Amino acid sequence: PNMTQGFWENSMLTDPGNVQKAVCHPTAWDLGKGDFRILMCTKVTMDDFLTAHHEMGHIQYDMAYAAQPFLLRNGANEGFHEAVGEIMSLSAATPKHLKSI
Amino acid sequence: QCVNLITRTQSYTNSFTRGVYYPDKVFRSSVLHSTQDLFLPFFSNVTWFHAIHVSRFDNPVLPFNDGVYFASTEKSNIIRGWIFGTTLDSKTQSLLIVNNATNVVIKVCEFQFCNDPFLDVYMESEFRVYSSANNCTFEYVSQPFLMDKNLREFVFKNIDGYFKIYSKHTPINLGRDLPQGFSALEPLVDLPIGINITRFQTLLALHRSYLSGWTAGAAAYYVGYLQPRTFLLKYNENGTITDAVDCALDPLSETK
Amino acid sequence: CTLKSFTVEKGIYQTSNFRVQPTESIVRFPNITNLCPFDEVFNATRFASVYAWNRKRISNCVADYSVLYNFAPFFAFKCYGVSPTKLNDLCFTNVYADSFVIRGNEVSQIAPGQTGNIADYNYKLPDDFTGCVIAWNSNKLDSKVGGNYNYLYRLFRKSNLKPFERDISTEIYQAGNKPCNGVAGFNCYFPLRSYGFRPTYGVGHQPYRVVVLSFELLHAPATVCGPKKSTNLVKNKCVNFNFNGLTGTGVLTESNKKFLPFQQFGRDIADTTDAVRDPQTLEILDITPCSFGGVSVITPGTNTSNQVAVLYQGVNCTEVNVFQTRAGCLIGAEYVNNSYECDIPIGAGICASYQSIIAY
Amino acid sequence: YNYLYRLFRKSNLKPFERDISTEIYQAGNKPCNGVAGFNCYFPLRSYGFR
Ligand SMILES: *[C@@H]1O[C@H](CO)[C@@H](O[C@@H]2O[C@H](CO)[C@@H](O)[C@H](O)[C@H]2NC(C)=O)[C@H](O)[C@H]1NC(C)=O
Ligand SMILES: *[C@@H]1O[C@H](CO)[C@@H](O)[C@H](O)[C@H]1NC(C)=O
Ligand SMILES: *[C@@H]1O[C@H](CO)[C@@H](O)[C@H](O)[C@H]1NC(C)=O
Ligand SMILES: *[C@@H]1O[C@H](CO)[C@@H](O)[C@H](O)[C@H]1NC(C)=O
Ligand SMILES: *[C@@H]1O[C@H](CO)[C@@H](O)[C@H](O)[C@H]1NC(C)=O
Ligand SMILES: *[C@@H]1O[C@H](CO)[C@@H](O)[C@H](O)[C@H]1NC(C)=O
Ligand SMILES: *[C@@H]1O[C@H](CO)[C@@H](O)[C@H](O)[C@H]1NC(C)=O
Ligand SMILES: *[C@@H]1O[C@H](CO)[C@@H](O)[C@H](O)[C@H]1NC(C)=O
Repeated sequence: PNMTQGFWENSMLTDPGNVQKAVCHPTAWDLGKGDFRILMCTKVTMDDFLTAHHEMGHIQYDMAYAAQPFLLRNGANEGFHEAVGEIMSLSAATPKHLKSI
Repeated sequence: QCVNLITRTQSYTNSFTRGVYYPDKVFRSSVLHSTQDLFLPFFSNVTWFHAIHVSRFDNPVLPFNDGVYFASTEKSNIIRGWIFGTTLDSKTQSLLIVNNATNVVIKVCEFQFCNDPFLDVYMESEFRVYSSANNCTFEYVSQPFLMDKNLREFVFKNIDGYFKIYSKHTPINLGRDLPQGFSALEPLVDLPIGINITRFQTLLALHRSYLSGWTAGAAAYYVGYLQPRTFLLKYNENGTITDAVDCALDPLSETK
Repeated sequence: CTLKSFTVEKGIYQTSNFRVQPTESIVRFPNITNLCPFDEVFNATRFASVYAWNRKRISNCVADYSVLYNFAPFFAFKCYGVSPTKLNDLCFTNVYADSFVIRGNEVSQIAPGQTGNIADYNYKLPDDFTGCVIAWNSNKLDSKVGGNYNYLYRLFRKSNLKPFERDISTEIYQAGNKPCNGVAGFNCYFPLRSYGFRPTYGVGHQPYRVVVLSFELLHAPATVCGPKKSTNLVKNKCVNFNFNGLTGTGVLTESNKKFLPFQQFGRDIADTTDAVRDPQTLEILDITPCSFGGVSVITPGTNTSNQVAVLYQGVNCTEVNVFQTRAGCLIGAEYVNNSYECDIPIGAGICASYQSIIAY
Repeated sequence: YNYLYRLFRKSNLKPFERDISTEIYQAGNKPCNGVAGFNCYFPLRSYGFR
């Protein structure tokens, strides 16, 4: 499934400016109650594109188990959560995908 | 706050040819139309009630039968409405008709009516009419039908779900209260009530004394009962019922 | 064809009936007033919690289902037992409007045969529910940045709710064996929990306002009937008239009859309608039925000639070699001022003969 | 769900007439233009036989 409207409304995908300071680390946030955000200071590079795919994979993983109870809203183990983003980082980096887009 | 204040005496008089109403809303001009409906019979026994409050329970609840003819020569402020129902308590639905100086409120709820209900003016309070009103299913507020020597006639019917009220105001020259001649009662309201009505009671207004809590008063009214009867009504050039014959009164009227 | 013969003897034969066909349909239904208060329920500034769901009875008005259709934000307009298309014509005795606010994920639970927290403990519909459910997003009215803590729901209850039942009790839910004694803690939880609505929630959790319309019929006459369209009035023509459920076909001419204010229709000596009052504008019209006539064919013998003349009995010549007689309109015969003996009788002193066909 | 019925149609059918046309119905004032959506529903619905 595609992204929610609140994801596009509430995520800050660009560095805000000098006046407002923010953490530049790429982080995917599952705030709860169907609210999913990405904190990313995007630069126009291939690396930020792959990192955006990784964090959107994190957000999709968080999005899929929303029907589960709150204390079970995590990966089955600690490897799965990063693995499902790293497979997107693998697939997006292929020459075929770059020729496609 | 139910208090017993009204005592009532009764006499018997003659209806003459009073009580005729328009049986439908169809214009008929210069014709003789025979209709079978609930009518007050000609020269029938009508009970004249005098209700007196002086400053025990002696104001019983009257039956409704198939409909009631009501008449009064009193002013518009003394008699202020009526109560209709079967048990007159919270277990069955009931209809309350209350008139005041500005409008009339007709309202069907589950009223827990008092044994001697009366509207008291002080503003007007209905706490002496009933003690509670729950599960209320109908309300209708409209222009009043007790306005201003003047004889006021009403016909109440409860037919197949609808409560029909017919009224007329006739200026009677000083004399006998029930006059001769004809004055047909125009249809006033048809209310989609759909309740069972077997008993009724008249509402009077009492004033506070401000000095035997209520001022002494008297009210005279005539009550007759409608019966399934066939009438022959005369419609004149302008559509008004100016005359009628009661088909079962005497052999001459039967021939007519 | 009428005489069932190929040879017709000289004379006048009544063969058909002329009629004036109805041209338009005029459905002057009762004037549309006192529309049902759907603005009070749908456009209320404050809705109710789902545990204390608001119920409003609707009676003695005209139920307008077009305002509902006009509103765009509706997420569900799902109807049960009656079609949405035939809402305006089929009519009922009482209409119950139940209003509450829930979360988006639970909107599927407002249906017959469904299970969940809302269906079992807050609002239950029967399996034979006849009515409609309407839901729409209410972020701009019910979401607060600090959190809207004024919407509550029942999470715990001993038994499931019956259809159309409410529970406003605040008793502590006793889930174990020990008595709660009115104080919360372990195995004793308060059943009413707050719907803390915030504008940044996901679509399954945004506040949705739900109105459930339940229609019921009883032995009483049904009085919540949807408004019937009242088309324009056309006079002086043969139009099918439907005035306040009284139907017919006839010309509606101006009337000199002064009706009394309580009268609606008018009748003849022989109890046939001759007048009516328009329910939109308080005017009196003389209903006169459209012209009809006995078509008679005047012909000599087929041995002599095949020329025919047509007499429309009782019909004026302007409503159908055209001559006007007291018998009716004669078409196909030429009036001659000469007088002869009667050959084919027409009526009122008029006779027809063949010499062409002449009338005299 | 193999058995379907025509819930919505513009007009009633004739005797011994079969309608198998899977075209959309316009249930409101707004035209649907052949695409499902708000107040635009498919005429043929399946029975939930259990
Ligand atoms: C006459 O009766 C009417 C009907 O109840 C009274 O009008 C109402 O007054 C109340 C005040 O408590 C208002 O809330 C309502 O809106 C009024 N209704 C209408 C239809 O106007 C009126 O006050 C009464 N007059 C007297 C002198 O008692
Ligand atoms: C997601 O896809 C659905 C249909 O697949 C569409 O209706 C919706 O608008 C899309 N959302 C966004 C944010 O593009
Ligand atoms: C009216 O009824 C009373 C008793 O109910 C009776 O005594 C009286 O004679 C009656 N009057 C007439 C005119 O019948
Ligand atoms: C009438 O009221 C009582 C309590 O006031 C209630 O228990 C009962 O169900 C009500 N009945 C109807 C028909 O509203
Ligand atoms: C109306 O009430 C009376 C008295 O309570 C009763 O005898 C009668 O059967 C009732 N009518 C109906 C239709 O229930
Ligand atoms: C009927 O109406 C006409 C015209 O308004 C009027 O002149 C006449 O007095 C009325 N009454 C009767 C009995 O004709
Ligand atoms: C609510 O308000 C809107 C405002 O445009 C209006 O169009 C509508 O008729 C109102 N009522 C309902 C039931 O939506
Ligand atoms: C009938 O409808 C018209 C429409 O303009 C309105 O003006 C009028 O008040 C309505 N009522 C009556 C009694 O004519």
